[PDB]
Amino acid sequence: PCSFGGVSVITPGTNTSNQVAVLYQDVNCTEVPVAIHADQLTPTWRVYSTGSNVFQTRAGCLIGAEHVNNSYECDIPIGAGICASYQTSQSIIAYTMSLGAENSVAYSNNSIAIPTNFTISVTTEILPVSMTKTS
Amino acid sequence: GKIQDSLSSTASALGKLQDVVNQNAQALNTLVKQLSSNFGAISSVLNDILSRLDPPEAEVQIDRLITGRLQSLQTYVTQQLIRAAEIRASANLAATKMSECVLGQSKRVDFCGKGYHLMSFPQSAPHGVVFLHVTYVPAQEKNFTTAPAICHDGKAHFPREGVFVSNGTHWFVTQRNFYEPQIITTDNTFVSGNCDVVIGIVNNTVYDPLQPELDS
Amino acid sequence: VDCTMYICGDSTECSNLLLQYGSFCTQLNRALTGIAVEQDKNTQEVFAQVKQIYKTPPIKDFGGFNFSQILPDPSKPSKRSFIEDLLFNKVTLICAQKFNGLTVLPPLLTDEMIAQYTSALLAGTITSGWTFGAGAALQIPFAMQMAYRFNGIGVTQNVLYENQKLIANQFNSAIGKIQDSLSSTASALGKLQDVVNQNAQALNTLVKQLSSNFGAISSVLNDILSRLDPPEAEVQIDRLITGRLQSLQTYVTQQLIRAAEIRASANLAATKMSECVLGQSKRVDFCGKGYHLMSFPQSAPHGVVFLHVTYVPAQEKNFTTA
Ligand SMILES: *[C@@H]1O[C@H](CO[C@@H]2O[C@@H](C)[C@@H](O[C@@H]3O[C@H](CO)[C@H](O)[C@H](O)[C@H]3O[C@@H]3O[C@@H](C)[C@@H](O)[C@@H](O)[C@@H]3O)[C@@H](O)[C@@H]2O)[C@@H](O[C@@H]2O[C@H](CO)[C@@H](O[C@@H]3O[C@H](CO)[C@@H](O)[C@H](O)[C@@H]3O)[C@H](O)[C@H]2NC(C)=O)[C@H](O)[C@H]1NC(C)=O
Ligand SMILES: *[C@@H]1O[C@H](CO)[C@@H](O[C@@H]2O[C@H](CO)[C@@H](O[C@@H]3O[C@H](CO[C@H]4O[C@H](CO)[C@@H](O)[C@H](O)[C@@H]4O)[C@@H](O)[C@H](O[C@H]4O[C@H](CO)[C@@H](O)[C@H](O)[C@@H]4O)[C@@H]3O)[C@H](O)[C@H]2NC(C)=O)[C@H](O)[C@H]1NC(C)=O
Ligand SMILES: *[C@@H]1O[C@H](CO)[C@@H](O[C@@H]2O[C@H](CO)[C@@H](O[C@@H]3O[C@H](CO[C@H]4O[C@H](CO)[C@@H](O)[C@H](O)[C@@H]4O)[C@@H](O)[C@H](O[C@H]4O[C@H](CO)[C@@H](O)[C@H](O)[C@@H]4O)[C@@H]3O)[C@H](O)[C@H]2NC(C)=O)[C@H](O)[C@H]1NC(C)=O
Ligand SMILES: *[C@@H]1O[C@H](CO)[C@@H](O[C@@H]2O[C@H](CO)[C@@H](O[C@@H]3O[C@H](CO[C@H]4O[C@H](CO)[C@@H](O)[C@H](O)[C@@H]4O)[C@@H](O)[C@H](O[C@H]4O[C@H](CO)[C@@H](O)[C@H](O)[C@@H]4O)[C@@H]3O)[C@H](O)[C@H]2NC(C)=O)[C@H](O)[C@H]1NC(C)=O
Ligand SMILES: *[C@@H]1O[C@H](CO)[C@@H](O[C@@H]2O[C@H](CO)[C@@H](O[C@@H]3O[C@H](CO)[C@@H](O)[C@H](O)[C@@H]3O)[C@H](O)[C@H]2NC(C)=O)[C@H](O[C@@H]2O[C@@H](C)[C@@H](O)[C@@H](O)[C@@H]2O)[C@H]1NC(C)=O
Ligand SMILES: *[C@@H]1O[C@H](CO)[C@@H](O[C@@H]2O[C@H](CO)[C@@H](O[C@@H]3O[C@H](CO)[C@@H](O)[C@H](O)[C@@H]3O)[C@H](O)[C@H]2NC(C)=O)[C@H](O)[C@H]1NC(C)=O
Ligand SMILES: *[C@@H]1O[C@H](CO)[C@@H](O[C@@H]2O[C@H](CO)[C@@H](O[C@@H]3O[C@H](CO)[C@@H](O)[C@H](O)[C@@H]3O)[C@H](O)[C@H]2NC(C)=O)[C@H](O)[C@H]1NC(C)=O
Ligand SMILES: *[C@@H]1O[C@H](CO)[C@@H](O[C@@H]2O[C@H](CO)[C@@H](O[C@@H]3O[C@H](CO)[C@@H](O)[C@H](O)[C@@H]3O)[C@H](O)[C@H]2NC(C)=O)[C@H](O)[C@H]1NC(C)=O
Ligand SMILES: *[C@@H]1O[C@H](CO)[C@@H](O)[C@H](O)[C@H]1NC(C)=O
Ligand SMILES: *[C@@H]1O[C@H](CO)[C@@H](O)[C@H](O)[C@H]1NC(C)=O
Ligand SMILES: *[C@@H]1O[C@H](CO)[C@@H](O)[C@H](O)[C@H]1NC(C)=O
Repeated sequence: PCSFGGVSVITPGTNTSNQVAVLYQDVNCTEVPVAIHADQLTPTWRVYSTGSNVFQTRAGCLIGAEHVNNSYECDIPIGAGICASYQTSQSIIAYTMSLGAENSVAYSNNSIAIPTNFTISVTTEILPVSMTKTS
Repeated sequence: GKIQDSLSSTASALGKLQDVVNQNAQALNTLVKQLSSNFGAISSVLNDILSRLDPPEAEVQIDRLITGRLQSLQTYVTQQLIRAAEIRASANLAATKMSECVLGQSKRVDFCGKGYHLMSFPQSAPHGVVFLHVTYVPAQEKNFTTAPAICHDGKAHFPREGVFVSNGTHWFVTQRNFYEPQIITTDNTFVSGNCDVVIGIVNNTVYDPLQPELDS
Repeated sequence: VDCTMYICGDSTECSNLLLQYGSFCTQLNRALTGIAVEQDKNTQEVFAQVKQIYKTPPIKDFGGFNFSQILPDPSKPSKRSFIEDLLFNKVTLICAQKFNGLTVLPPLLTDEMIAQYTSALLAGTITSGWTFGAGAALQIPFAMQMAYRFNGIGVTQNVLYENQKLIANQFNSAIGKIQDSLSSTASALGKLQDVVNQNAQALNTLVKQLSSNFGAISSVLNDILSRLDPPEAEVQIDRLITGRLQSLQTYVTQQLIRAAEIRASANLAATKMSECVLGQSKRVDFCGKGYHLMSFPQSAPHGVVFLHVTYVPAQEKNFTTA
């Protein structure tokens, strides 16, 4: 099958900025320029149709996002263990989500950790109970 | 107080109820808007078909419109039934939480909030409930050397309730969830067999509380 | 599923005819997106339950208890335990449906991340018991942790301190037996295989439905267009669109029902993980048969496997009581 696939726009809150990234699902970055025909408004669409900041993910090809070797908590789920955020000059970056912070318990066969204080923690849990009874 | 802020500062705190309302509104809007589709007919207005065309073909036009509208209604009703089943499951979960978390103390882990659950408070909201779970959480932890048992006179002594800890040289017995060291005695410890089988046993002296009274 | 491409194959006339039916394609796309988001959320709740990524000590001396069959094996390219690797191997073409606008989408969390989460949970429970499941992780010897768990089920801790060797030997023997049973039994993972087969069969039926004439002269849009004039091609394409739309609606309804069932199953699995792996549950027959002691989590393709370790009386003697 020639190619085909979906096109998605990754954009943060409009209050933050307006720049966006374009993801073409399950397609190599080589065919992206011809996959959209480049017959659009001269800036913007052509800018997001190609450029230096092009990343090849298992979920597809991403354009308009800067690949960073760092790992942060997932903000915008891209897929295949990869996410995107707006962290920086602020721009759009793509990274691999980190499954929390590393830890190592000092386990020993003759040592036990006992609490010396305490805290009263109050948390909220919201649950729907019903809906509108439309007729 | 923080809870109040947690609702005022965060706009998406009530995301579940708002999402449910938005989904219902979108479904209703799509259902009402579906009436504007021709469904293959010349026009989507019954009056237009009746006036423009004679009964012969108006019959088939109305049949096509009826088929389209009936299909839309069936799809909407199926979606509503699925959503109602999901909401019934959610309501059953909420009722179970109210019965267990609010009307009593639940030993289930992570059920009524995070940590050692203490008490739940219910609050209402548009088509939803909010449980405020107050729980006990350890804050400061200190590590001490510990032993599984203690030998005093050739007999292994195990804590009645708690754990043996050592602040370096001395030895004490303290409750598991709080550091309250106590002098090891026969009242808070019990004997079970000799002290040549337990692995890791540590020698120490068990203070008998009867001796001071006998001496005096 | 691409509703437009699926119903109409690169046919401008077919797309124009379908445009008069309303916005069913948008409804189906929204339903599929919601199903995918629900699957991702279910996976997150089931697995993403611990923040800190705990790691086992370099030296594994737990008083005789052996956890090799459940701990990750760094020797293999994938950091997964022997049981996890066996589960992955024992479960087994979907990409062969990428011909009629049927995308498969990527899972949000890779198998590596799920394995890492399982390993972190195992390390936390082994080195800290249930303390890490309620607050700051507190270290404790495994022997004392098992003594605590025995005390939880109404048995004096002295029994463990007297028969630690026997208990460790029994635990290792049971781990070996369960590993052998999983290896030698191909029906152990019936649920996941059945779910995969159901999904594959549904997709196969959906794609095969495109070959049905649905009362039209032919099942190929191009053939109808070439062999008929617009006046008749219109009705033929309309009938084909109606049939394909009905098939798509049926498939989407079935997918929604399956997604609801899987969401219920995932909620149950998450509850079991919270109440068994992270702590001791007094509920009868919840975390396995017998007096529940503890549980070990493992990851399998689109599923979880709980190894419930429980205490069971073995020998009983008659006595006279008052
Ligand atoms: C526990 O008991 C049950 C119940 O049956 C038993 O039958 C006999 C053995 C009884 O023996 C008494 O034991 C008491 C202490 O445990 C008591 O202190 C006495 O020592 C003894 O009775 C006294 O002494 C004898 C010598 C005599 O003088 C009596 O007059 C005295 O009072 C007692 O344990 C108990 O009732 C066992 O399960 C089975 O229960 C059956 C009845 O429900 C019993 O009868 C039949 O046995 C035939 C044998 O072929 C079976 O085919 C049949 O189905 C039925 O079972 C069984 O004998 C008995 N045992 C078995 C193996 O079926 C149980 O085995 C026993 N032990 C344990 C570990 O539970
Ligand atoms: C591990 O934990 C143990 C137990 O707490 C520590 O050992 C004790 O440490 C405390 C504090 O350092 C000592 O407290 C002392 O008490 C003296 C009076 O106690 C009388 O009885 C003891 C026997 O139990 C006699 O040895 C002693 O001479 C007394 O007759 C005080 O005189 C000491 O100085 C000041 O404190 C007291 C507090 O009331 C004042 O009233 C005094 O007037 C004086 O000004 C001191 O406070 C205690 O004696 C130690 N032993 C015991 C058995 O409790 C270890 O030090 C600790 N180790 C580590 C590494 O942390
Ligand atoms: C905790 O549990 C683990 C796993 O159960 C132990 O690690 C080893 O586990 C295997 C299980 O039998 C054993 O080691 C393996 O033995 C295979 C043959 O069995 C004999 O081999 C040894 C050495 O020749 C004999 O002395 C002994 O009598 C065994 O009966 C070997 O073939 C293995 O080598 C490689 O090939 C096999 C082929 O099937 C693979 O399956 C293996 O994984 C391996 O890649 C292997 O040597 C033995 O019981 C355990 N120890 C060792 C050193 O192998 C841990 O020892 C145990 N305790 C801990 C971890 O503290
Ligand atoms: C509570 O229940 C537990 C078990 O659930 C009991 O512990 C078991 O006791 C039996 C009998 O004492 C053990 O079985 C015996 O083990 C002997 C040790 O052999 C070692 O090597 C073999 C090699 O295969 C291992 O399988 C075995 O586990 C040992 O590591 C064997 O030698 C025995 O076989 C022969 O024994 C005598 C000689 O001593 C012969 O005369 C016999 O004819 C027989 O052929 C026998 O197999 C069993 O291993 C124990 N369990 C465990 C986990 O070790 C407790 O005793 C019981 N407690 C009470 C109070 O009832
Ligand atoms: C009580 O627990 C504390 C920490 O929880 C022990 O101190 C040491 O803290 C370190 C903090 O992470 C532990 O990890 C270390 O991290 C550093 C990097 O920051 C590494 O370089 C190092 O190799 C460790 O991995 C460490 O395990 C922990 N214990 C150590 C270092 O021994 C504390 O230990 C006490 O202090 C140290 C300095 C030694 O003197 C210990 O003998 C001593 O017990 C723990 N104490 C007890 C009694 O358990
Ligand atoms: C266990 O934790 C509690 C708090 O979680 C400790 O009590 C708190 O201790 C802090 C530090 O002393 C107090 O803060 C102080 O407040 C005064 C004003 O009252 C201020 O002048 C100081 O500069 C300092 O900020 C705090 O008020 C107090 N209470 C609370 C509710 O926080 C307690 O001491 C701990 N116990 C042990 C044994 O460590
Ligand atoms: C916890 O782990 C420590 C090690 O991290 C264990 O310490 C070990 O204890 C054994 C038994 O006491 C020592 O065996 C040695 O045997 C020789 C010859 O019989 C004897 O002369 C020594 O005095 C000693 O007993 C072993 O050397 C020792 N290891 C280390 C590194 O010190 C400890 O037993 C474990 N269990 C507990 C409850 O602490
Ligand atoms: C805890 O206390 C007990 C008893 O007070 C200690 O037992 C002692 O163990 C030593 C050997 O480790 C024994 O020494 C040898 O005993 C044998 C058999 O009695 C004897 O034939 C030898 O000539 C030698 O004396 C000792 O007798 C035994 N009892 C006493 C009172 O010392 C135990 O060692 C202590 N544990 C620790 C960790 O210190
Ligand atoms: C963004 O800014 C506008 C106006 O300032 C307003 O909508 C709001 O304050 C901000 N947030 C959103 C979601 O619009
Ligand atoms: C297309 O991308 C895949 C990775 O998904 C890569 O293996 C392959 O070599 C690429 N092909 C071309 C022509 O770039
Ligand atoms: C990331 O690491 C690779 C090595 O695998 C390196 O080639 C690349 O330059 C690094 N990029 C950044 C932004 O650090």
